[PDB]
Amino acid sequence: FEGFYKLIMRRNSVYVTFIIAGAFFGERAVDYGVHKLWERNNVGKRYEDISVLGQRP
Amino acid sequence: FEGFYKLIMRRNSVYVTFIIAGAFFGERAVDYGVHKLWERNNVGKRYEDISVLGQRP
Amino acid sequence: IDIQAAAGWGIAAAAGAIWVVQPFGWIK
Amino acid sequence: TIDIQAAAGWGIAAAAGAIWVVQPFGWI
Amino acid sequence: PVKLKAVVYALSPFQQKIMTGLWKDLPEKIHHKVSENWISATLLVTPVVGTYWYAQYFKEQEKLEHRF
Amino acid sequence: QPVKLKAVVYALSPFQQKIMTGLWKDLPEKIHHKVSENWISATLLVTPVVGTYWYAQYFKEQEKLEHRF
Amino acid sequence: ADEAEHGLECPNYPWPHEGILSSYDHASIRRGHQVYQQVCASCHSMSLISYRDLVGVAYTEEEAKAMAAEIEVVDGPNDEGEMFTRPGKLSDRLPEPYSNESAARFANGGAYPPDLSLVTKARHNGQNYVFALLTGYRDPPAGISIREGLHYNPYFPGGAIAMPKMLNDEAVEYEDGTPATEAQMGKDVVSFLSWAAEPEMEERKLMGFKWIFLLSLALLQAAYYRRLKWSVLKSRKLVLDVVN
Amino acid sequence: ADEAEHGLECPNYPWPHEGILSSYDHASIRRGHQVYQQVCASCHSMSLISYRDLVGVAYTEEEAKAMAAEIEVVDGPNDEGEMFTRPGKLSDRLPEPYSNESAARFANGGAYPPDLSLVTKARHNGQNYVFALLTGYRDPPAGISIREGLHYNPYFPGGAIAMPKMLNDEAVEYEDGTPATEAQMGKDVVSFLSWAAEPEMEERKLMGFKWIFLLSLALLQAAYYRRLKWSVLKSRKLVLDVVN
Ligand code: HEM
Ligand code: HEM
Repeated sequence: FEGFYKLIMRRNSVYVTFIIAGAFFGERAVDYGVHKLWERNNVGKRYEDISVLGQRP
Repeated sequence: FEGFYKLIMRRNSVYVTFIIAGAFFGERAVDYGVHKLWERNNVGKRYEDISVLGQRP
Repeated sequence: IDIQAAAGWGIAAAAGAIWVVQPFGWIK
Repeated sequence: TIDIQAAAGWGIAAAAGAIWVVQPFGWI
Repeated sequence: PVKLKAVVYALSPFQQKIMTGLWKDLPEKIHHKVSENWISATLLVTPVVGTYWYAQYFKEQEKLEHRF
Repeated sequence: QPVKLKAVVYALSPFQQKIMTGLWKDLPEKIHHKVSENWISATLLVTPVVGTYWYAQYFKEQEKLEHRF
Repeated sequence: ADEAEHGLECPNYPWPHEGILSSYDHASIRRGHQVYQQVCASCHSMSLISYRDLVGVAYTEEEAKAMAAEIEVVDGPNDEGEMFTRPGKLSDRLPEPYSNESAARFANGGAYPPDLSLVTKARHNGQNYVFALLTGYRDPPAGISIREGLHYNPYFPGGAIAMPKMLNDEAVEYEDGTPATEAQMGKDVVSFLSWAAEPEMEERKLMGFKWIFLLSLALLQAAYYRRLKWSVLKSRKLVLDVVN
Repeated sequence: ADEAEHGLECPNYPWPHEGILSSYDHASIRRGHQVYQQVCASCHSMSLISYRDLVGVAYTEEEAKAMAAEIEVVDGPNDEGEMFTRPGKLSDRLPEPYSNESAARFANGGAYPPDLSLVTKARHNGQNYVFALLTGYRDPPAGISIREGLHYNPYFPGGAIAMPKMLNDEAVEYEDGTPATEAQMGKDVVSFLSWAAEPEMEERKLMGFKWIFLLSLALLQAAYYRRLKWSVLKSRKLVLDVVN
């Protein structure tokens, strides 16, 4: 990991920015993955899958 | 006279009781004296000085 | 010096209780 | 001449954190 | 700690009069208070009083001018 | 009061050692050590709770049957 | 220009309750409440005042009980879930003349008669202002015209008030026989309004005189205690070697 | 007596919204709501639910807009000061069948049809109890008599409920053509009642899976950090002079 060390860990300002980006992108990726699992486990149960949606007299 | 007097300046327990008693009697006397002067300065303006007190119709 | 002080401080405590709480009428 | 680079490096971190706490993607 | 060389004589509080010093040398006390602070009192009172009277003078003239 | 001491201590850098492998090492003996030393303590804690709980369910079951016509 | 928008200043009147050792005139409060019942209460509400408040101040318990029982208070629901009316009790508040603010404005030309519970405290120089406003209905100065539905009153800001002159001679019959002149009724109702805004004044004033006197005595002791402790320092003689 | 006092225990049903990654069946929520507004709403209130709450859950915005417009909501007072009536809006709460609690008891033989906004959270085993109660109307056991006006339900504590049986076959007509059997309506209505008690559940469950997973990674890193800082202490060699 010394190649990555020489680029990110050398300065604490860069290391702090790396942590900020990792929290930003990492949380977005986990959020996307959780939503994919949520959709796959609940097929046909969402509000968008109501057959008579928009057809109330 | 001398019996209470010598106990007051010699024992703090007696002196504390003397302070408590003075606060009790001193405040009551002031409260009585203030009310007497209040009554003297407001003759005829009291609730029980109303002439028609007791005959609404 | 121990019994007399205990009696004196108990008397002050009782006087303080009668002074803070006024049980006039409860003395029946 | 490294205090200036320290300021620029920390300025990027402050900018990166600001876009991270407040995420104004719907405003830009 | 500061090294100090001094001799101090003190008298018991119960061997001296406690309150009569309040009204001793009263003319000197008043003269010292007035003579040392008359410039200070002037610098505080004059701008406040002068500004206050000018505003009342301004209001009186403005009020009279709008009358018929 | 500070303590006067005579010892020699040798220590190694944290970056020269494996950090996590020691948790899963001699696992069976940790399970042996935990069970063999603490089995009396676990008995004195679990037995009164289970014994009292079982007795209450036994009491309520016989009582419920006694009130049935 | 701006002389009218503030309105005419009110003079200072020697109210019987003014002074550090002065109480309310309880006979005047009872008369003032009668003025409220027959004149003010038609369009003014007193929602912070209840009939039990008058007991021991202007009426006895039985007098206030009978007075409350003469009104109808909305109560319920009953066991069937329907609202009903019942005679009032001591704990009931003074009745409201209108169902809501909108009903009050519609019945008064769009102006809302304010609640009079705290009116003497809710205006500058409240006791004097209310008396001057009540007895200050007069013809407008030359060059001033008043629109239809309003009345001129210099004490009211702007000079145009939506309330008519309500305090006319003999408008109320007093049970004590005092002549019910405009000034007598005006003085009495302000006295009643003053008590309603500050029902604790007599207790507050009595506490003030006693405790300011006691604290002044403690201040004399506090000065003596400070000077006694500091006397050993203030009378000290310090001998040093320095000269300049 | 002994066992009737607590009632018969409800079973455990496999609800579609049970599970760490399971959502509500939004088609069953819409079906359950139609049951409520056609059967339950005549005697039960849902005072915590608004028409805007159903938007994005079971109805479109215009579907709920039209729904609210069908009801008459008290409003006012107007400029003249009278309470009037207006069509309902999205922000309006669901209508109350009765004007107050006493009116509800009078219409139901002294029993109050409680608010159903949190009923599945206000009972032990809420979802299962409500479904079991609705579909659990049957004959009493031998030797047990019910008073007139009371109906036997073993799941109800005491066995005597003032509720009559209302989930009769074909009591409602579904928009999607689903056969409205008693068990089907009972499952839909609990699904709608479950959502009303916990409308945030879907967001809550998504948050839980996300953050419990993320914190588990932090726990693994926390152990490495602690064991890295302590390794210099735990692997150290200590030479001392004592033996015994
Ligand atoms: C003795 C009887 C009454 C007293 C003492 C009284 C007192 C007051 C007071 C203190 C004000 C407010 C003054 C201010 O805004 O600075 C007021 C306003 C008003 N009162 Fe009365 N009131 C009485 C009777 C009435 C009656 C009988 C009516 C109607 C028939 C009425 C209608 C109004 C209206 C409409 C206002 C609002 C005036 C405006 O906004 O310009 N009042 N009253
Ligand atoms: C599908 C329609 C309905 C559902 C799902 C429903 C739901 C419920 C629930 C959950 C309870 C609580 C039971 C308990 O407290 O243990 C209850 C009680 C009650 N319901 Fe409703 N309700 C419905 C319709 C009705 C109707 C139509 C009436 C009257 C005609 C009614 C009258 C009552 C009464 C009187 C009680 C209280 C009974 C008692 O406490 O003895 N309900 N209901």
